[PDB]
Amino acid sequence: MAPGDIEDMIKAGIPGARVTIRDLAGDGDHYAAEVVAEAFRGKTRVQQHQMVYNALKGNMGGILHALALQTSAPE
Ligand SMILES: [Cu+2]
Ligand SMILES: [Li+]
Repeated sequence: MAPGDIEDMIKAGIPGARVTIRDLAGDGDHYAAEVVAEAFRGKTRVQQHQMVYNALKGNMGGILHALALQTSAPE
């Protein structure tokens, strides 16, 4: 996945989301993502994270450990 592809996939799959991606260790391998989306309001963190995994569509190997997640509804 090229730089920016994680963010692109999240925003395509969760329309309206605000996404902040940081590359842990600058390593091109493990990342952290913050995703803020109205569709998350009232959902649990487990339910919100499920929506993010869905948006990546299996394109990121090892996503369970390789994409550390923070999610919320807009403030
Ligand atoms: Cu790994
Ligand atoms: Li990284």
